[PDB]
Amino acid sequence: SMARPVSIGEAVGIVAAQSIGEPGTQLTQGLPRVIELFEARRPKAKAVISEIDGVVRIEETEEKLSVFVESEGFSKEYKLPKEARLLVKDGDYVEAGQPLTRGAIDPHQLLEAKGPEAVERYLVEEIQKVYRAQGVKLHDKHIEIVVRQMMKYVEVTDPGDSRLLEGQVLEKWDVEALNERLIAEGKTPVAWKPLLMGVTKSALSTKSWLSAASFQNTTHVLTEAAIAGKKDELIGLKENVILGRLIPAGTGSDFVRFTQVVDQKTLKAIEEARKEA
Amino acid sequence: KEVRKVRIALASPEKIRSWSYGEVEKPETINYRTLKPERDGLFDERIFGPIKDYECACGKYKRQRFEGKVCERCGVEVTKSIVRRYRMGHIELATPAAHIWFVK
Amino acid sequence: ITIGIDDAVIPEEKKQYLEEADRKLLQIEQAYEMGFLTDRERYDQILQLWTETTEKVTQAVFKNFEENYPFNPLYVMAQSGARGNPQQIRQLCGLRGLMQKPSGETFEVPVRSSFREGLTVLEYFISSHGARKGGADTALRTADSGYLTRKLVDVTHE
Amino acid sequence: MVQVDGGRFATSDLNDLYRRLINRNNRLKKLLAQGAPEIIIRNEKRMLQEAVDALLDNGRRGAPVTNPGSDRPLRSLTDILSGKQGRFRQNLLGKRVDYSGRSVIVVGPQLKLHQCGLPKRMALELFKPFLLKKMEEKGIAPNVKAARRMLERQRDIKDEVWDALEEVIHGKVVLLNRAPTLHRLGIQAFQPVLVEGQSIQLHPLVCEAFNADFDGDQMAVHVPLSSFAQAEARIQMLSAHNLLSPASGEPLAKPSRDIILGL
Amino acid sequence: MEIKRFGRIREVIPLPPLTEIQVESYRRALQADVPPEKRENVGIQAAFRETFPIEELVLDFLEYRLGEPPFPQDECREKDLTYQAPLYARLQLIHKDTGLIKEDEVFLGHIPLMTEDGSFIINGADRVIVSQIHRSPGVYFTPDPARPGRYIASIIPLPKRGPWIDLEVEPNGVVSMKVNKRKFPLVLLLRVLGYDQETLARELGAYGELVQGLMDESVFAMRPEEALIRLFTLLRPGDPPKRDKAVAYVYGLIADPRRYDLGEAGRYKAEEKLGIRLSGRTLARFEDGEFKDEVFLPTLRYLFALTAGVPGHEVDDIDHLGNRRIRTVGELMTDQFRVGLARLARGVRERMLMGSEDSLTPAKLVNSRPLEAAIREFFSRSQLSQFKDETNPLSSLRHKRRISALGPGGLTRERAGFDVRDVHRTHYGRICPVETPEGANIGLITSLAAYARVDELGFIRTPYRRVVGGVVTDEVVYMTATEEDRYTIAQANTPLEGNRIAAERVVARRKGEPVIVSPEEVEFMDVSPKQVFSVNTNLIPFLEHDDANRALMGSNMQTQAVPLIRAQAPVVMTGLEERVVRDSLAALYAEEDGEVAKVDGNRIVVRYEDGRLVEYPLRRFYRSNQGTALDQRPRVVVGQRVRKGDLLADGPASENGFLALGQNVLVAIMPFDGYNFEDAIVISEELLKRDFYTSIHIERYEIEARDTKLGPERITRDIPHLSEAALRDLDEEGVVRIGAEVKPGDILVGRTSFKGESEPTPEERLLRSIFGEKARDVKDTSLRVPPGEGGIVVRTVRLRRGDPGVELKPGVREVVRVYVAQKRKLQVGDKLANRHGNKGVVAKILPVEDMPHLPDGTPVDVILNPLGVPSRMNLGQILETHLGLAGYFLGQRYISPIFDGAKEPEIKELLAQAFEVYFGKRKGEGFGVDKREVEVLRRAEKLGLVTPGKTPEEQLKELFLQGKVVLYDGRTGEPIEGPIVVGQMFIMKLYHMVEDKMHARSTGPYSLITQQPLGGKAQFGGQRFGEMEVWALEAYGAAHTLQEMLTLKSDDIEGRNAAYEAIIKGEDVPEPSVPESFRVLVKELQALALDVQTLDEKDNPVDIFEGLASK
Amino acid sequence: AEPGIDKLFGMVDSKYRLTVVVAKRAQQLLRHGFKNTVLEPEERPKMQTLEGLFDDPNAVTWAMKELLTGRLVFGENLVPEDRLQKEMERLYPV
Ligand SMILES: [Mg+2]
Ligand SMILES: [Zn+2]
Repeated sequence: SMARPVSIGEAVGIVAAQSIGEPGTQLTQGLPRVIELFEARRPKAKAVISEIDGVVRIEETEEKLSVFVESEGFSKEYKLPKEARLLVKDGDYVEAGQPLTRGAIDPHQLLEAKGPEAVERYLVEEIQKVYRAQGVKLHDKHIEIVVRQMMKYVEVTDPGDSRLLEGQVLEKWDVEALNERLIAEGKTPVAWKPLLMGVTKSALSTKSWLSAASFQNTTHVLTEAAIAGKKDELIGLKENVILGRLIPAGTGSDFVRFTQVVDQKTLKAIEEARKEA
Repeated sequence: KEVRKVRIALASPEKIRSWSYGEVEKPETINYRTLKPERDGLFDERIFGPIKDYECACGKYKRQRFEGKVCERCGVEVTKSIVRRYRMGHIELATPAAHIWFVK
Repeated sequence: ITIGIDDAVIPEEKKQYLEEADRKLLQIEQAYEMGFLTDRERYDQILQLWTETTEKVTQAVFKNFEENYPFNPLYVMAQSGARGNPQQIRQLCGLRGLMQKPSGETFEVPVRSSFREGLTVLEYFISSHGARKGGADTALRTADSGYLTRKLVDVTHE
Repeated sequence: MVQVDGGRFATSDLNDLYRRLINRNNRLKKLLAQGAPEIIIRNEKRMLQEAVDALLDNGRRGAPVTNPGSDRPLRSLTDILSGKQGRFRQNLLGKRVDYSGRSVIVVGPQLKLHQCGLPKRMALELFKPFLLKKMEEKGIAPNVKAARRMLERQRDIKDEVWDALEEVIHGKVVLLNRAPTLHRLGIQAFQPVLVEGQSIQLHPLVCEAFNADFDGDQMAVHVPLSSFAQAEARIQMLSAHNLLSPASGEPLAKPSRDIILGL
Repeated sequence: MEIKRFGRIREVIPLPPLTEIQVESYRRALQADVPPEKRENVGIQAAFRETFPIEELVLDFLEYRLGEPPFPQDECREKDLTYQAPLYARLQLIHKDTGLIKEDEVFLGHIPLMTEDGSFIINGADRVIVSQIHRSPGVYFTPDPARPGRYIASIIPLPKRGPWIDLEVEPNGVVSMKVNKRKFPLVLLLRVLGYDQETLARELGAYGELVQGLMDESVFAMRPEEALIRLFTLLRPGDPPKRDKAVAYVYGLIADPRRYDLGEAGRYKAEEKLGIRLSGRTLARFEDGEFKDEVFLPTLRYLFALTAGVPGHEVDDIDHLGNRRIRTVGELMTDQFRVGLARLARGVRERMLMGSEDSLTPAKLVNSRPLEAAIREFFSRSQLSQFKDETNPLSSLRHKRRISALGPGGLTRERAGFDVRDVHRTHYGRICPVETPEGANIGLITSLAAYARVDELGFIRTPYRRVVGGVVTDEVVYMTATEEDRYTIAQANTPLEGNRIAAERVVARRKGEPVIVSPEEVEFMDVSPKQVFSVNTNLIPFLEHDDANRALMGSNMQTQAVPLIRAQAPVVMTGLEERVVRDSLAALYAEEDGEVAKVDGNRIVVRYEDGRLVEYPLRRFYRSNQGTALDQRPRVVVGQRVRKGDLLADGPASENGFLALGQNVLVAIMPFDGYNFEDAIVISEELLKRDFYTSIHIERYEIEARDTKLGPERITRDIPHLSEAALRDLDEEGVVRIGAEVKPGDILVGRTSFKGESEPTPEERLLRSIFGEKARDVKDTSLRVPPGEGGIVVRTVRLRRGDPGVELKPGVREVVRVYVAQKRKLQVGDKLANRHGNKGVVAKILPVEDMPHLPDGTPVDVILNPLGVPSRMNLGQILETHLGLAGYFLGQRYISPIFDGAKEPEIKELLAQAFEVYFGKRKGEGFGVDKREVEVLRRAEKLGLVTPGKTPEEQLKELFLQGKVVLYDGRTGEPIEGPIVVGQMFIMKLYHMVEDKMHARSTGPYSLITQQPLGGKAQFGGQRFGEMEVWALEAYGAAHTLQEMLTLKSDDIEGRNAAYEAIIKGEDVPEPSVPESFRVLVKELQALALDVQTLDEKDNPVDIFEGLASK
Repeated sequence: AEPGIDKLFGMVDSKYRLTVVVAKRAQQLLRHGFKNTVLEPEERPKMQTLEGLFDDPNAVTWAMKELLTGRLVFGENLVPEDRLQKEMERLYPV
């Protein structure tokens, strides 16, 4: 909206959510498919992709369609029903992540196969496919923002030398900071696994107890407020609104919250009165 | 100054009594005939301060000239009445009870 | 810029295209009489035929407007992009096309007329289905859209 | 617990909860003071835990206790905090507001882009305190009270008060708004110009940005108060400085139906 | 004047009584006329038959009778009561043993009575009941969703008369009964109803694949009563399974006609479906203690025959109109009455077990409270009991003929799908496909079609002519959808040569499908195209050139019209504009022939041919439900004969028996200086000069005076600190005198209130003691005008406690109600429409000389944007405009019926004659062509509009036949650069205006609870501020605006007080420190035994209260 | 549009810094009632009435004009604000 490098301290995420949800009132697969891709749940036409590279060796019995992805030493076999409209042929060497039949992809399979990055690229591609199919122009930037927010949470596989526990969930930043401190503390770093979770769960599992307390399931998350014994940091916006505080954005950003102004002449007089002492 | 972090934690009965200006005893809020808040009740002004500014309920001072001194003839001191907003009492139980949230 | 009823000009190729559609429908039913095809593919070919003739008469309307009346206000509104799609201009001059059932299956008989030539009662009773569907879809759509925006801004709020 | 005009007391149920707790508590103090048989001691402690439960949350265990002669349950502390009408959700997200107004809209073609029309009644009823201060700052009324009770009568509206009103709005800015606001252009800033009638005039080139048309759509109008809020409005939220979509960067103040038609 | 007609279709039947559904249903439900021995088993009579006797010493029922209202209808609505009659019942408490027959005539409360027109008067409010559609009872078959080759057999009784019945196929081959969300076998019930392996294999042996799958002999081991104990353990686990308890229980659920009933219509549908004939309307027959057969084995055979693919066995669509039935008002009050009777039945069953068994009058055996409370609750707070709308006569008519699916026993807004909103294949001629509200209520709320009648069974019947050979008859039979489903009905537009059909290959619906048929197989024919749509939709002329969307909006918008004080009938009508005025029960018509005797503005005396001298009073200046003037202007003069049915007096929104909603205004279609942009409409000052679009609205106010324990309230001419200069309009008792105008805030009723005891501020008390205005024992409770309103007081009403037939809530001494009217003209910012849905708000009134004008100097009055047309596909307004042009230049009105009306060449003929009578006339005074029209003519022939080479006169003729004439802008004199279309159009004025919309607030009152500013535009407050607006503000990041929005302009106290103080001090408003919401949240959290530690960045515990209320 | 707004964006790198600059400057000019300006009489924001021409009462116009001149040094931590306030009150009282 200004055709220029963005000013420091602007709140991207609210603009992002508004720009995403604005033309959703002009959608007739449509809005449930959009919700599905935001929920990352179990799809309907659950296609099967490759997981280990190798050639495709189809096997067509009249009642069963099987396929064999065949590496130098790994023949992984998949068994498909007859209605599965394929994407490949026999004698085709395909990559992991690449799908075999038509239909959408569950994202957890792609998380297993190709890590988080192709997951993010696939989600961006799907949402842009829907929105360009309906004829609505939208920069991918906001979708990138929210999907980066979606992949934030990580799982503690094994704690190692840490104070924390296994199977524990946290932010990627915290495990990264504590791991680089651990290798700066002579102790072993923690092993963490990247963990895709749904959008409502992504808002649910946050550390800022005020925002999630106010948010929803307010009874038991208020019992979580009773649980807490923690401190808050007032990083987001919702907590500053609910406490009525000056929000930390725009004019309220701490980069510009204390910018002095003065004239020339009386500034010079004050500085001269300073330097004479 | 200014606030930067907010820490939520448990309670403790000593700090409960630290916040409590006193004790509440009567099951009456205010009157119905006279509409007066009764003494040592829920709306008792000698706990939670007066309703109007710089006045005691006996009538010793009606002016800004004094501040904070407790007029003994009613029990309310001389102040701004908005300390009604920020003031708690307590009730000492005869037997301890469970904050039911940790139960429920 | 005014609108007259004579501005909705009907090109004469409409009925000739309809004659070709009539004799092709005749031939399709004749091939069904010998059992030379199923009724399924008959339905499919009929949908195909009506769709192709619909596109043809839309092209005929637009080249007629560009030929004879370039300052006709309806075609001016169309090319300017201020108001109007080509399909609305076809419904005002050519034929409405085909509508479908509440099951979504398309009727095997199209609306032969525009709005300018009037409609038979049955055609109005047909097109009411799609009109009701569109209104119901919008009235369903609004609140769920606001709901989506709510969840999104709740998760990205920082 | 306050007195309504009908004699009733608009009363929080917490007062009733505190009363029942104080009653049962001092009763059991008196009961232990004498050395009662233990059965009623156990029953009274049972009622004590029940009462303090109801105070913390009427509506967890068993029947949520009501008043005698009422089916409706009470409102506990959890009912105060949580819920759609609680503190956390409600009392900071979604409220009412002073210094506001509501009307219907109508096109005004002759305006510039950063202007909007205000009915004289509405601008009178909105900028009242500034008008009071300026009327005292002129020789029209000595204090605020004379100016107040001389604006009390609509016969007294001379022409000088209109001159003061058009003085005090010089460079002031108001906010236009239409429910429901999808994106951030749903609220705009505008400089006001006084007009006649009982309707808010509007520039054409912004109505499609509002996704608003003149089929009878209503409108809300607010006014910032602090000079900080004035600058916050006049730099960012002014319509003349907002031309491109934050969505994808296209001119939302593009021309429209009749304009494109004429060109 | 000339009233031309059109159309080539002559109908054979007229329209029925339009409101006959409501009044006919209730009049059937009452039977208040008939002697009691002929009261058939229906409604109140049927309910009294079924719920009696009481069985516990036995009391049974003889008959009932209806009393009389103590007050007439206008008196009842004056005193704000319920128009009702008491109901009395002749009763015989008969002990079987001692033969004591205590006979009495008990009193059983009141029953609300219908008005003449079909409304109800409840507490003075005008209400109405809307019919409720639902699924019909009986038996149905649906495809099983889980097992695709299988089906589910459903049996559904009357609503609230027991649960449904699900016959299901288990995965093995046995079939099972699912009742009360529970599965259990079916051979169990066969054994209970006496069906061994013998009978099952003997009759159902054709398909043993599920009958031997059904076979099991362990149930044939146990007898029906042991099977009954077994199923009592099954369906009621954790219960003592006595045989007597089991017999009584499953009799009460299966063979009880008192708590269970299959629908009589559902019984008829089952009898038609299975071909069998039922004895009763229950599931079993309680005989010999056991039960005997009703309909178990034909349904099982149908289920297996459909399972085996036998022809003549078909699943049934639940949304098909042969399977859904309507419930009128009479069924609803019958069922509510049945609920109240069952309540009093169990009440007296309680009461029968107490008391001395001899000294019992039956009057002292029954209460009347629960039944009267049931009926009163149903008429007051139920969902179907709508507050009846009376904006115009047509709106009341449409609200009378509404049809819902919502309410009790229906559907909720969450669980609403799409097919419930969809138009079925068989709505043709039974439900209007286009008349419905939009929004969330779309597809559910609707109205009846025009020629549609309802049977006693609840099925919509529809008229059709028979066709015999190639001859259509003149009789006509009503049918349902089911009887329509076995024929081939041609359309009504098909040409006829006498009764011989003129066409060759007809279009027809076979099973609702379009098909080209020979004339021989035509069995039936539609009556008229008017049988398709509703009465609102049948008003819109040229419906065959408008999209369904704008037709929907126009058909709904006609209800929101407002009656005008100089109203007009439209110049283009559809013929139906008199039957609606006749059956609306608004205007006044002559019953008998005779002569007009006395004409006055309040009453009409007529000498009849009988010689009975009859005077009708005239309801004059009547306030509507929504503040609309209603009156009956007279229409005749003394010394003038009448006929049976002539118009005597003009009702509201009517003219000479024709419907009159808007005005016929000249209008051209062109964009004008941006004022037409996005649907805004421009007018001239000529309309306001000749009082066009002017309305009258009566606003009613109210004030109660009651008894206060702090000293009761009194109403007088004196209140603390009132100048008499602000009081010169009251009477001596206190109310204003009739005739005075009033501005906002001025006193209507001066009411005292005896003061309590509290504290005023010392400075203003010092002001009162220094100025010279002391206080009294009382304080003010005066009724003043809410702001923005105002006008003339017309009528006052002063009720009191101590008057005959006044019934008030306790405490009230007296109440005052004041009627204030105002005459609203047309200003900027009001909302107009015409019949094709092209609506919009008016934008800019202009002086008349700016407006364009015809060559004769006649100016146009309304301007319309053209660009709202082609994205809407509503072309009918253009044909309306052409016809209105012809009718303007010839002075004549026209009738074009729906789908059979004036096409193009007839309009071309009429425009040719109109061009003659215009241009030859203006030529007749020696005024030829102008230069300006010559220039625009040759510019027009550069656009292919007229063929060139002609004289200007013939080209002008061609343009007039096109419906475009030249024009001259009044602002600048030169012609417009193209020919413009222009003609007359019928244009209404909508109900809502800015007066109950526009309000604004600086400061003022606050919440007595939450310290917020007030809410609602009636109560002076400010706007709702939704959270999406907060999101927009954060997207701009204007932070201080948000913080001052959350406290300073809202429920903060000290901040807003300091802000107002600084503004009247004239500086910048400062910034608050600790948040008010922050502080109260901290104290709420500390109330929850939870310490909250407000920190700085360096863990120093910062106080936010400054030690104010902390030790 | 406010005049020179593109050149005003040319001055400060961040628009929010510009906003808080003009807000604080307007607050100063209101608290010392326009006698502590940097402008000239011809640089004063005029306002045309039926009586004539007068100085504008809206401080924000003055602040934008002053920032368009270039006599206002701004930034962060040029001086502690308290001594600025004391010597501003001392040099420029009411
Ligand atoms: Mg609208
Ligand atoms: Zn007291």
